[PDB]
Amino acid sequence: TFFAPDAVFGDRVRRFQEFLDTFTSYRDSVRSIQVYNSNNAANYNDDQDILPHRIIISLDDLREFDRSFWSGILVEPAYFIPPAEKALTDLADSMDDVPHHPWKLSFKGSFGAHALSPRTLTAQHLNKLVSVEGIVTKTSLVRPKLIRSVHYAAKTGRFHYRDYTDATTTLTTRIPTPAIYPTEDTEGNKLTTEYGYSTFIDHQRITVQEMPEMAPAGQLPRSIDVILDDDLVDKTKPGDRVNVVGVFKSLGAGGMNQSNLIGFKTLILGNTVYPLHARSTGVAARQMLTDFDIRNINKLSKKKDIFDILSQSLAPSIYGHDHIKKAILLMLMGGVEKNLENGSHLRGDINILMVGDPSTAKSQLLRFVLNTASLAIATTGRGSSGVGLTAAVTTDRETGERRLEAGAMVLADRGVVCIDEFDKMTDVDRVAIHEVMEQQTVTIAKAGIHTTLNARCSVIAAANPVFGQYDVNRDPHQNIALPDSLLSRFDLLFVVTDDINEIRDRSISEHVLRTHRVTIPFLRKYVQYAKERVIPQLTQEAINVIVKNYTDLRNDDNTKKSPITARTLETLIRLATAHAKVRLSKTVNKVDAKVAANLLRFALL
Amino acid sequence: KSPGDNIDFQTTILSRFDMIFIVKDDHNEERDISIANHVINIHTGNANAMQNQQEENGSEISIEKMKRYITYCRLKCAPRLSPQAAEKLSSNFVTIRKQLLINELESTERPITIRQLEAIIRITESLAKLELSPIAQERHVDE
Amino acid sequence: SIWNSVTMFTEEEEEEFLQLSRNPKLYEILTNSIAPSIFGNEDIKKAIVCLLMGGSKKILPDGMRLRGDINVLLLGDPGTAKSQLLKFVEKVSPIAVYTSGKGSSAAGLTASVQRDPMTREFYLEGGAMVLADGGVVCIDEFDKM
Ligand SMILES: Nc1ncnc2c1ncn2[C@@H]1O[C@H](COP(=O)(O)OP(=O)(O)O)[C@@H](O)[C@H]1O
Ligand SMILES: Nc1ncnc2c1ncn2[C@@H]1O[C@H](COP(=O)(O)OP(=O)(O)O)[C@@H](O)[C@H]1O
Repeated sequence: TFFAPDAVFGDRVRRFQEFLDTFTSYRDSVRSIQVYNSNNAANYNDDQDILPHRIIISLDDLREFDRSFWSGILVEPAYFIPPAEKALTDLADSMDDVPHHPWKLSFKGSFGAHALSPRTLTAQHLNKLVSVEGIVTKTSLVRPKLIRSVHYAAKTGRFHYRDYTDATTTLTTRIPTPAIYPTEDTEGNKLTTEYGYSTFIDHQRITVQEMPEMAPAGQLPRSIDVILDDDLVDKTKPGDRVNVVGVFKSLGAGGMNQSNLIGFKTLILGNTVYPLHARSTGVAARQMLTDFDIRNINKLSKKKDIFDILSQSLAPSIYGHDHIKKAILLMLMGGVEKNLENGSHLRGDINILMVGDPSTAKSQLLRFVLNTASLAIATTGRGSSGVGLTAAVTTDRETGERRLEAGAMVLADRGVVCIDEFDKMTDVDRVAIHEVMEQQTVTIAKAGIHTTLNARCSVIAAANPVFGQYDVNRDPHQNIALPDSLLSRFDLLFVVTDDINEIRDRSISEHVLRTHRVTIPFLRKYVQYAKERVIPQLTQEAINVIVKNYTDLRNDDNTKKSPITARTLETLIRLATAHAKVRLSKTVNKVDAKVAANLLRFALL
Repeated sequence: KSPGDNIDFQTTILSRFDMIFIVKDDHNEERDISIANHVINIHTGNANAMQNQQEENGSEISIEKMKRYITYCRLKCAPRLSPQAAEKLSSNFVTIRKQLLINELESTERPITIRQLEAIIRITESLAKLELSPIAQERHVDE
Repeated sequence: SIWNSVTMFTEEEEEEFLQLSRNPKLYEILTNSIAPSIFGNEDIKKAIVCLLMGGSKKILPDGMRLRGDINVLLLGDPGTAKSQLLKFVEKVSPIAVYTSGKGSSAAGLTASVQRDPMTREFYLEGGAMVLADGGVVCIDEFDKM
């Protein structure tokens, strides 16, 4: 019976019926979860013969629906949240009652007052439901947390039970009872504990720093930790940028208790923990294609000329360079990935370099690469330390366990790394970049943690000509300045000239003018579906084309120019497959092969 | 020596920079006495400071005010160029490109980037933002 | 009070400003404000003005954004007063940082990641650029950096 039901609580549950009933969108949502479990419950049982339980609730709704219940949750989470949860549990028990738990709420929002950043926080905002965003570091090691106990007892058979209430259980405070760990049942029989019957729930606590881009000019950062349980655990790695919404607690006694300075350790409970995107960090594409978008793609896929339009869509502000833009798309797509059975994998993605006199937009192009790229990290010259490396950070952090802190190229995995002033970078690093690019993996033997960890990143680099403007006239070699294998590793070496002409000049002038006085939005959405759906494989339409082409290249160009190897061939295949992705075709084609041919030609000539 | 080639081994620095002013001091007794006498005035008897102050009474700005003014203009209004000014500047830059190419037919050692044009633009908007006007004018650029 | 410089101000300042916008010699009187002490060098003298006032700033799609405002090189043999002139700009400009370096003395010249000895973690250590953001930065010995 506990403390028996009270019409405070009674009203707070009952009033939260009509909503959620209106807006009804949640009522079936719960059902859906049930469904998804049921099916999967049918999958384990019959075939060889799961989801978290929390359901998001928009704060938008309450304003229309209930003002007081709104203002109440925000202002007093302690009193309104647990009855709400109670209600939704009751409902969830109603939906499918027959076959045989918290059922927590998210609280999306529609924030807030109460929108605040970890720099500006407490003590007016104390014990209210807060939205706090920022870098996540240092995170923490996940530990299972013990809740119920079970014991066997001989000779009387039976079994037992126990419950454990932490300081952080529920929300509101409760008169604490330590249960010991029951052993030595009375009468005096021993108790052999048993596992796997006794439940556990995982536990994690991550600290959140204030946003470094939204940081003050300079000052020390100041962070606040957050506790996360069960379904919320492990969602975010350290270094992500994260919006955490949840209660803010005073928990603990502040020295007032033991009578004999600092006080009242405070932390945030739950709750939503959204991973989100910000430039250079933490995914996030994501993206939502709805009903209509995917249809737009599907319609647009059939049109034969689309590739050129797409390739023009990148450059509102940049002339010509249609070939280069074409390239950047062909990097965004990137030749699937192929991992042979019991053998090494052939590199999927395509790497690019740009060399030309300054004003070539080479440094200007790359930022626009970055924005729509869906990741990745940018790196400029030096740069470093370690670039992509974990650096094998000494020491401890914490308690003395040696752990790794991932550099760029690792953190940039499945993404587009930018490199500016690629020539300036110390050879010491380049030595590592060889290992990164083709081989596709990073290897750290340093002290230390000894591991081979995977960075499969795609790469762009812009690098000034050797000395002055001399690139244009200067020889096919001695111009690059960064021999040798690197020149090969890069799939495409594109050269651009700043050499001047009056006509071209005028044609520059007008567009520059109008600038100061296929839409980018739909571009990346166009891209993600293209990326995970679907890989075109390979077809005997094309192969003879790229073989003819390749052999041509070696035989004739080795008289013309350099370098040419099997590497070039690999690149041919990657380009073919990429342009296949652009075509959305489930297959590789001959036309595509001809395209790859074309761009690799303008690369060479 | 060639005008560039000064900074390290590379002129690229000078390429990034919009407005490069080489300053020269040559000795002209007229001008040298001008500058000198001016400095003698500067130290004390503060006669120059005074002159500034009557410039303040009559015309000139206290520079404590100038600041507040700059903040003002900077936040309030964002200027935009006029079309005839634009085409004007097109003519400007194509004459630059053409003529100075012709100059560099001889491989005359020195430069021209569209970045420089963009600079010229930013000057026009800057000065437009002086007059505080939401719109540019031709003369306005002619300076 | 910088950074967090207050953008709000009293009415009469708008009044007297809008009274200054009405001057034909406005440009020309401003160009006389900057160097009461510094004699001549009128092109530089005007260039400072057009620098402080910022310029066209465009957020136009795609993510590319063009910038303002420009750059100025005073380079030349001493007696140019440029190194003094910079102190002046530093005074006038609403938010400004004079750093001649190499950075100095403790201050790095550029954005730098340094770690908080306690709590470890990471923070921006400070430098010319970051602390000076959204305004004027004054550099000397620019070839010596
Ligand atoms: N094709 C182009 N169209 C318009 N503007 C361009 C073009 N190429 C370069 N620019 C101008 O050049 C500047 C970028 O210089 P950039 O070439 O990136 O220097 P870097 O050689 O260091 O990369 C920008 O101001 C941009 O307006
Ligand atoms: N036009 C001028 N008016 C007043 N003082 C000047 C002028 N030109 C130079 N000076 C003097 O020159 C000094 C500044 O030296 P500066 O040329 O900045 O050295 P550097 O160029 O090596 O930094 C100041 O002491 C100043 O008194």
